[PDB]
Amino acid sequence: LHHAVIPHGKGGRSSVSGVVATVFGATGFLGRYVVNHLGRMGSQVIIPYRCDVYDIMHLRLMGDLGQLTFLEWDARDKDSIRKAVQHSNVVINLIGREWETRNFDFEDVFVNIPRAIAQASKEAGVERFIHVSHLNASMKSSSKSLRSKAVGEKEVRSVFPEAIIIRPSDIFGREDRFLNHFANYKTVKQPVYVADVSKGIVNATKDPDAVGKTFAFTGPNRYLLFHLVKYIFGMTTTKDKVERIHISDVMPTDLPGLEDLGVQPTPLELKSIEVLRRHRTTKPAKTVNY
Amino acid sequence: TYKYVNKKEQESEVDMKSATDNAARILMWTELIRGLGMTLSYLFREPATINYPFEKGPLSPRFRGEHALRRYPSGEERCIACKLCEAICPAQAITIEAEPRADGSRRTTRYDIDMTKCIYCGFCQEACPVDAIVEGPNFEFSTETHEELLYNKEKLLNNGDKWEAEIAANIQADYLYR
Amino acid sequence: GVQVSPSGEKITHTGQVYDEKDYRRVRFVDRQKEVNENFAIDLIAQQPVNEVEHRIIACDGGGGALGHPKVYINLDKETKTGTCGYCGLQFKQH
Amino acid sequence: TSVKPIFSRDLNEAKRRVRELYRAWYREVPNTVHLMQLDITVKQGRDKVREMFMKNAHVTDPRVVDLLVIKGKMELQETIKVWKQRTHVMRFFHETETPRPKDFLSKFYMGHDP
Amino acid sequence: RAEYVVTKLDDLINWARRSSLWPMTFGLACCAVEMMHMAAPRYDMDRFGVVFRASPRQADVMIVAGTLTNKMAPALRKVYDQMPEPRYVVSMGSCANGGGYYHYSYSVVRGCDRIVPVDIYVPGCPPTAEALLYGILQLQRKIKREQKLKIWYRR
Amino acid sequence: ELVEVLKRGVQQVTGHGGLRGLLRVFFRANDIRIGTLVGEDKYGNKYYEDNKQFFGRHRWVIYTTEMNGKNTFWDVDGSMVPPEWHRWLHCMTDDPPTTNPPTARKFIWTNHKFNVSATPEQYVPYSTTRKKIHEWVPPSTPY
Amino acid sequence: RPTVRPRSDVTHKQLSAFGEYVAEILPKYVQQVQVSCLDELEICIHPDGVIPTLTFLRDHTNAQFKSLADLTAVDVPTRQNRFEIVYNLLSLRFNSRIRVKTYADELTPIDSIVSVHIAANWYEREVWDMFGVFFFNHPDLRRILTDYGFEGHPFRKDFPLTGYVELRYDDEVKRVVAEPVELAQEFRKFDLNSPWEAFPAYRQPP
Ligand SMILES: CCCCCCCCCCCCCCCCCC(=O)OC[C@H](COP(=O)(O)OCCN)OC(=O)CCCCCCCCCCCCCCCCC
Ligand SMILES: NC(=O)C1=CN([C@@H]2O[C@H](COP(=O)(O)OP(=O)(O)OC[C@H]3O[C@@H](n4cnc5c(N)ncnc54)[C@H](OP(=O)(O)O)[C@@H]3O)[C@@H](O)[C@H]2O)C=CC1
Ligand code: SF4
Ligand code: SF4
Ligand code: SF4
Ligand SMILES: [Zn+2]
Repeated sequence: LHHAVIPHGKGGRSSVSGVVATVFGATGFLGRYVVNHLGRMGSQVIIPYRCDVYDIMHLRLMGDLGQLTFLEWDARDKDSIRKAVQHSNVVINLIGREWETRNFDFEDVFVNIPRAIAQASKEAGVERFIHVSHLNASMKSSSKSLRSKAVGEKEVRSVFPEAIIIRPSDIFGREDRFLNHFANYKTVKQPVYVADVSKGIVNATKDPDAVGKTFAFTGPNRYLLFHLVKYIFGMTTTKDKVERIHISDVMPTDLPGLEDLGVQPTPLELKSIEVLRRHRTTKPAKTVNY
Repeated sequence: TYKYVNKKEQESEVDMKSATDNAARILMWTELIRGLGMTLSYLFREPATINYPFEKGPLSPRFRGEHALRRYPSGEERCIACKLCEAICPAQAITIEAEPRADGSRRTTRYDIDMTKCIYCGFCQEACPVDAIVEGPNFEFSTETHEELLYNKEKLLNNGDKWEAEIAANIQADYLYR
Repeated sequence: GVQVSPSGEKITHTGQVYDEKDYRRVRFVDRQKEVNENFAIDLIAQQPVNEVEHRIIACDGGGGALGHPKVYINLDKETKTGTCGYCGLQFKQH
Repeated sequence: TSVKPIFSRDLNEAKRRVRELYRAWYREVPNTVHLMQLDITVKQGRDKVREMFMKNAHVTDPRVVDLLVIKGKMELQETIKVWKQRTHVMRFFHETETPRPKDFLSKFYMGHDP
Repeated sequence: RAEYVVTKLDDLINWARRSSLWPMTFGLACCAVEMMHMAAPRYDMDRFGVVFRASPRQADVMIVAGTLTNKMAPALRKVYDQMPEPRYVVSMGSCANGGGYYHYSYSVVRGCDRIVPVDIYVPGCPPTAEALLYGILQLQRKIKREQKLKIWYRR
Repeated sequence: ELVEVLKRGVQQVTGHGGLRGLLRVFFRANDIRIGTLVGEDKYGNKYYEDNKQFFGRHRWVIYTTEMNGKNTFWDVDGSMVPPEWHRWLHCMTDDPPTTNPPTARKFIWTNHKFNVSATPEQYVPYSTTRKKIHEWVPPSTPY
Repeated sequence: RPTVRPRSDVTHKQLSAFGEYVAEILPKYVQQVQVSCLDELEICIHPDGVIPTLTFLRDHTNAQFKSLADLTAVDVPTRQNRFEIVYNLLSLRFNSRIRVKTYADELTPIDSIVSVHIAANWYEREVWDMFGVFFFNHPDLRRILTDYGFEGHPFRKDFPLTGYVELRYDDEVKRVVAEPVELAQEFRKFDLNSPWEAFPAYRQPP
């Protein structure tokens, strides 16, 4: 331990939490909450970015003065990852697309980049690595995204055995591609909240009984896709996206879940009202099990 | 002694002459054409504008701008860590921490100023008994982060080395008034 | 003078360096460490010793004002010099 | 010893003023979640009112009770007239902070919290 | 190459966005008389393209001028939210930079950078209109140094 | 008295390095005035004067097109003005360096640096005081 | 002398005479009349004489103390009645000023004087908001300078300078939340008072 890490304070913005975290995937939708949960307790946060400096200004006010360090990188550029993993204790990976561009295939995104990230982490000498994947991650999958995810989890474990994989399900919040995707206009779903996911990850960042394990972060309830979409329409284009949509959520057996980090599920029936009022110009859904 | 505004010395006359004068004022819109004339006159003058980055506004040898930590001709520092600046600074913006140097002298190890707390009042250079801390002339030191305005001994000494060719002259100018 | 540490960081006029194992070195990444390269402890040593024919000498630093308070120093101890606590100068008795 | 009173002679009259104030609050509560688009449920709001009332139950002094009634009336004014906002009303629930654990061990382990 | 024309397109867009800066002047205190003096002839805010004061609903930049209190923070945040992207912010004065002469008070926000994200900090109590103008030109350059279309192309 | 105005104007136009210099000036500094060259600084900047203009426009400066490795043909800052000329340009004086030179002292910057608010050579703060509390380290051999 | 302030006794005489005048007219509601070195007249009274005394001074022909220059409170936590209350009053017919003081505490309110001077409508609200002192028969009495949900009276001597809470924007809930106070530089308490007595004229006995 180095005195610069001893968690002095009272758990607040201007405190110290001993958490030096290099986070990849902060410009997105879940990092926007991971970084807040990290910084509002007094943690140092290295954020690599490839975007323009305008798209990374919603993060300068979520951490105290001097705790946030924004630097630039390029996935294809190695030696731009040593800079960021060095001087850290924890690394968090949140990268992922819902589609394929020219330069970046699912293979690259979910297998080749995380592997180099974990390699550089191990080289540096960090002590925790957290990777996020999908609940339905499996090689047998209509979608090749999940195929690549289940491949990349192993490709990571092969370099960082003590890593921590986290498989949540369809996530719902503001600026999410699930409820807004449905409301833009045989299968059971158990969604989960970004708040819960971020709390879980930021807790695992310190909890000692989380290494070399996996976690299935799923909501408290389950719904039939039809009942859920009708609930959406009552409160109110990609092949792989539609494929991931037309897949039911597994009920992972005895896998260390969400309430094992300390978090508690927040039912969608409470945050749908705040997420959906934007798309305007009721009774709840009957929870079921198959 | 007092005066009256909006009071007439006595009643007026309802004579046809004055009534017609007021009716002309009303119909012909007389009191407004004079304002039009004022605006035209101003159009036909020279504006007070200046090219900023090329033409600069005038200042005085007393201007209080950016801070600087000075030295002696020898090159030795001046701050003897007496903390009068820290004790008078209204905004509690100066943090100081001193020690005996290996050569046995009263000198600082830490001298920090917070420009997001300084009200730029000059009390620190009024108090310094050695003319070591001075609120220099510079005002063009804006930034993009709140962390480039937390100064320190190094930044302030660099600013001193930078601006001494001007601070010294302004002090030579004004030191006979203080 | 600035002389670098194993980690590759310059040392200051008060011996400050982030230990190679320190996470606070991040702030310098893609950036620099502002350091002054003119060390008073050496620039004053570069100066010579003044000599006087009087066992007591007054120092002010230069200009009456623009210097420092007039202080009086004793020069009876030929073993060493007489140093000023303000300016660092040192005198001798001849 | 003997005192000069304020808006009451005894805790009975004080408590009936309190009950009138509770009537007013309890009744108004839902109009707030309607006017200002709060996420919480009327049940949560009413439980919160009950909690904030019982927080000052040990009180015995008619004067210390009349002053609390005064302040609650000020708040109810600020609320029914839309002078407060979603922020000021949600400043009651503390949705963005964990509490000091009520466990000697949970305190010891992290800090000097006594 | 497409890179040449994309660079030129970004340059043109940035030229427009930086030559037609319209400010919402959230003026709270004695760091606003200086903004007025900057609009005044000797500095002629309107000469670079920066209109005197426009509506908060069609503005591009937002100048926070003076002490921001805990009774005024929500209105400032609501204005920031109502404003249309792409939007920039400029903090004028010690009060808005770190709280200044009231940093240790109970009714002051120790920095507008806790309620909204800032791009350019101008120091002073108060900073001359010359310094505020310097800061606005620094913002102009910050805009001229953007690569939006480039990052969308090489994505 | 109008033809004299036109003559003053044509001489103000042709008073530069022909069309190229005229365009350079008119497009960097939106002004085509003619003044006396009091001096030029190490960094290539020029400083002009005319005492018949009004207070604030009787002195001005044409910045350099390059400063410490930077294309300043368009980008231009009042931070480029070194101190000795800053003091004469903001009218703290009636005397420029050429006649009233500064005091030649070491530890004064020979090369002036402009604002670096975002360049890679900018300022990053830190604590200058050493570690206070030294911990205990046990030996690397047991019992 | 050129460094000392002049000293006229005519004003001391006038104001002592008027003090006797006021005190013998209102032997009730009156105590501790005093006129000071710098020629200012204070009259201390009982909380039951506010409206009587203000009305007397405003309407009485010899007094005509019409303008309410200021209303103030002062916290001295070492006396049972800790909240001194001060009315600074002005008369133009005589070019004169006076101070009327009373006392209060928590739970022991004062009578409002909006009936006498309507300026107090806001001064009394300010006193209630800052020092926590209720007034009887005030139409509206509510937070005027502080935020809407502020819980405390901050101009007391026991309320901390920096407060108990602090505000900031949090993206999760998209609001300006309140939290405990965590500063990055604790305000420094400079102990300045000197050990050596500076004014013997005020030397308290042991
Ligand atoms: C053959 C013999 C008989 C023939 C019959 C005809 C005989 C002539 C009749 C006279 C005609 C009079 C002129 C007609 C228009 C008069 C209108 C008028 O008088 O408006 C009155 C009104 C003010 O009224 P009031 O408020 O009561 O005055 C203050 C009281 N103390 O005033 C106003 O409010 C006006 C507001 C004006 C504000 C804008 C002013 C801008 C002026 C710009 C210059 C315009 C010049 C004209 C431009 C021509 C366009 C090509
Ligand atoms: N929500 C869901 O349905 C579920 C999501 N997850 C996981 O959640 C994580 C994040 O979700 P979300 O927040 O929606 O992701 P977002 O798309 O919101 O943002 C993710 C980040 O990935 C970065 N990124 C993506 N592709 C590249 C690339 N080729 N090169 C560099 N950076 C890249 C982007 O950086 P920039 O914005 O700068 O390009 C972006 O900020 C994903 O990793 C996903 O696997 C897991 C289970 C369920
Ligand atoms: S000028 Fe600034 S640093 Fe100096 S005493 Fe005044 S507030 Fe403090
Ligand atoms: S007053 Fe001057 S000498 Fe004393 S501590 Fe401050 S800067 Fe140093
Ligand atoms: S920084 Fe100074 S001048 Fe500016 S608003 Fe605050 S107190 Fe007023
Ligand atoms: Zn000396």
